[PDB]
Amino acid sequence: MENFQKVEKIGEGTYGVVYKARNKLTGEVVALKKIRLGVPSTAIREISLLKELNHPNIVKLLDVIHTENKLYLVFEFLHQDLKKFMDASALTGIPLPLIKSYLFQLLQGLAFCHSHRVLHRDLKPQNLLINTEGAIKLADFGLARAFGVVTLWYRAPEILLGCKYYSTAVDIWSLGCIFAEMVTRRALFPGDSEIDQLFRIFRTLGTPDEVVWPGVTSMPDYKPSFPKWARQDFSKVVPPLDEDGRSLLSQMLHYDPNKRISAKAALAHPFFQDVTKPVPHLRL
Ligand SMILES: C[C@@H](O)[C@@H](C)Oc1nc(Nc2ccc([S@](=N)(=O)C3CC3)cc2)ncc1C(F)(F)F
Repeated sequence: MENFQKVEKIGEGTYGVVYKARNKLTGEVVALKKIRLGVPSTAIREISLLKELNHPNIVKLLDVIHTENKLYLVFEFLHQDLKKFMDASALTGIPLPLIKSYLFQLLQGLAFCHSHRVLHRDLKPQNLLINTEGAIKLADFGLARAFGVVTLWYRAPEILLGCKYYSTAVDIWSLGCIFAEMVTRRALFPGDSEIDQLFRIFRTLGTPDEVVWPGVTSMPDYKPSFPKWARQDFSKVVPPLDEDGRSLLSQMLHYDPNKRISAKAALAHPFFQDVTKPVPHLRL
């Protein structure tokens, strides 16, 4: 930490504060994450795992600094998060080819994490990072299980209904909501509490039953008393997404995590037949 000059705070989350910083020796510009708390021996090994987990679409973890009984993670710096890019692109929308590129690339990262049994668990526009060359990368995970107002908007229903051992399918759910948001320019499920989140999901997708989701009615926080809403058609939920986009989105948004599409199969969905890598117009 002596080795870095902080340039500016660029974020804050569950696990710490993030600064853009410069290596005082070598002039490298990095993102420096100070982990909020001795460090436990099992976060140390979980972090060692992450350092090896490298992929073009995963933010690179450069160095792990466990000194004076604090933890710092030194990451490559990316110049913009997708939340800011979405906000900046609100008048016209992000062009479809660019949405499709990003969704393709994020599935590719997720496919890689998931083959390694690593889950993100908290995907959101603020955790997705872009560059001037047209890449997008997932950031700020492995953190979730390594260590043990929060946004709920991208939370899978199994998590809101009290499932303790959830699967990679929670990340596909999240990425689904995000896809929809890029296309409509509105948040799909903008909840402000756990039950508001769950009921906004229930009014759009319909209240889940044993028919759409076997097991649902015995989950910890399921209540027979939940209201009964009817599902809406995706034609109403995500115009102007074409039928291929909607076909894919419905598969990412299946109630039953085991029916929900995997990242690897999503990469083969007909939606990505004509995928290309456009260059975004970034104002930095
Ligand atoms: C994942 C999450 O924590 C962001 C803050 O983290 C990271 N962020 C970046 N770059 C970054 C750059 C610009 C912006 S900005 N808000 O669009 C603009 C100043 C307003 C945001 C983030 N680079 C690496 C990381 C990471 F640490 F994850 F490696």
